[PDB]
Amino acid sequence: SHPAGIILTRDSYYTIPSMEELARSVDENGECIVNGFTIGREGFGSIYFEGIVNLTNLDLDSIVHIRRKEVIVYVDDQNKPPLGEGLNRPAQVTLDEVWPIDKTSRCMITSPERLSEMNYKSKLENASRKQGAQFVDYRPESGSWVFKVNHF
Ligand SMILES: [Cl-]
Ligand SMILES: [Cl-]
Ligand SMILES: [Cl-]
Ligand code: NA
Ligand code: NA
Ligand code: NA
Repeated sequence: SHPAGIILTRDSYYTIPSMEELARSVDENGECIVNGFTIGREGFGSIYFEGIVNLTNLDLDSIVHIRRKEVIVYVDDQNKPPLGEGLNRPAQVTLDEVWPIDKTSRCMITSPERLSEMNYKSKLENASRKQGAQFVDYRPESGSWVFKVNHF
C-alpha cells in the first residue's frame, strides 16, 4: 500500500541529491523533503525542480521517463497529483542531442556553424513558446535544449 523508500533502479538514471544521500535524508516524521531536486539520465537529459520538493516514497521508476528529445513525468493523467504536489510542479527540462537531421544523408547536423546559420535555436525556442513553455537555452555542443514548464 505505502512501501517505504524512493524507487529508482534503471541504468543511467540518477538524482541530485544522490539516491544514497536521499536515503539518509528522511526526517523524524518519515518524510524526505529537499530544497532543489534533479532527476537525470546520462545520455538523454535531466529535470531540475527548484524549491522545496517532497520526495517521500516516490516511485521514480514509474513516474519519470527521460527519452531521446522527450521527457514524460506521470505516464497517466489519472496518476498525477494536484498541481504543486509531487513532481507535478514547475521544472527546468534539459534534453540532450536535440540536433536536426540532414534529410539527404540522414545523419545529424552537429556543426555549430551550420546550426547557427539556420538559426536552429530559434526553431526550438518557438516550439517551446507555442507549447506554453519558456525557452532557456540551446547549447549546440551537446545539443542541449533547455526550457521551463509550469507543471507536467
Ligand atoms: Cl522516502
Ligand atoms: Cl543541467
Ligand atoms: Cl548521425
Ligand atoms: Na529500463
Ligand atoms: Na535527448
Ligand atoms: Na534542467
